[PDB]
Amino acid sequence: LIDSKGYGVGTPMGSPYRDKITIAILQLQEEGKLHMMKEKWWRGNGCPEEE
Amino acid sequence: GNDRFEGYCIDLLRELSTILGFTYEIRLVEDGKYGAQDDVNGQWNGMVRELIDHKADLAVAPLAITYVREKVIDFSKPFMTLGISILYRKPNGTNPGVFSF
Amino acid sequence: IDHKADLAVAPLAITYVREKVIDFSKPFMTLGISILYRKPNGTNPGVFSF
Ligand SMILES: CCCCCCCC/C=C\CCCCCCCC(=O)O[C@@H](COC(=O)CCCCCCCCCCCCCCC)COP(=O)([O-])OCC[N+](C)(C)C
Ligand SMILES: O=S1(=O)NCN(C2CC2)c2ccc(F)cc21
Repeated sequence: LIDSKGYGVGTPMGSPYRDKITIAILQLQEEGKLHMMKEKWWRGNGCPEEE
Repeated sequence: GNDRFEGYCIDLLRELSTILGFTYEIRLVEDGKYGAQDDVNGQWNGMVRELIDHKADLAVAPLAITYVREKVIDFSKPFMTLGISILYRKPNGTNPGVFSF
Repeated sequence: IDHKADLAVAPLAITYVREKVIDFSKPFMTLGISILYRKPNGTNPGVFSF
């Protein structure tokens, strides 16, 4: 990694939905749903060829 | 309708509406960009100006948190950890190593 | 909470139950829970191993 930054759900400046998603993304993360959804879509044909 | 979409970012968006409560309507940006400040007019590009000019409410998308974007829009906290890295072809050749005994 | 000191510059992770009470900023490090266990021994392959 050259740097490190992350994916933010954008809101306009002053949205009350900012904190309601900030708490919500932490709620999917502490439960484990953000790891379920990543390992369902970033899964696939794992490269056999190397072995 | 809003049924033809799938992926990580659309499976996530139904999870946010389940906890918070709303019925989202997905609308693609027609500019096809994400956002960049031009050096000639001081204006913007796709997902960023859709939130600046209030033609949107959220931007649930691969929209990375940079310094110059959060000075105009407000992000949430990250839902995925990336970093810039280099893609290149896997080397398909073998080293000679002609002795090897 | 009871406004005794402004900032909290310390290893104070962003968790669900803390976010509903205090307001963090965005991260400056990235964590992850993992296991700290001992490395195993050495075998010391002797000179008379044949
Ligand atoms: C052990 C079981 C067998 C034992 C048998 C003997 C073993 C011990 C004997 C000799 C040891 C030889 C190894 C040298 C040291 C190894 C590393 C090295 O530098 O070698 C170099 C090669 O060097 C050679 O080419 C080796 C040639 C061996 C000829 C000896 C035959 C004896 C017959 C005599 C008849 C006289 C009798 C008549 C007189 C009365 C390394 O190669 P490189 O070029 O540096 O790099 C690799 C090239 N590459 C980059 C393309 C990949
Ligand atoms: O762009 S951020 O909000 N702030 C910077 N960082 C950490 C410094 C690496 C990170 C690290 C992981 C992220 F998901 C987001 C960010």
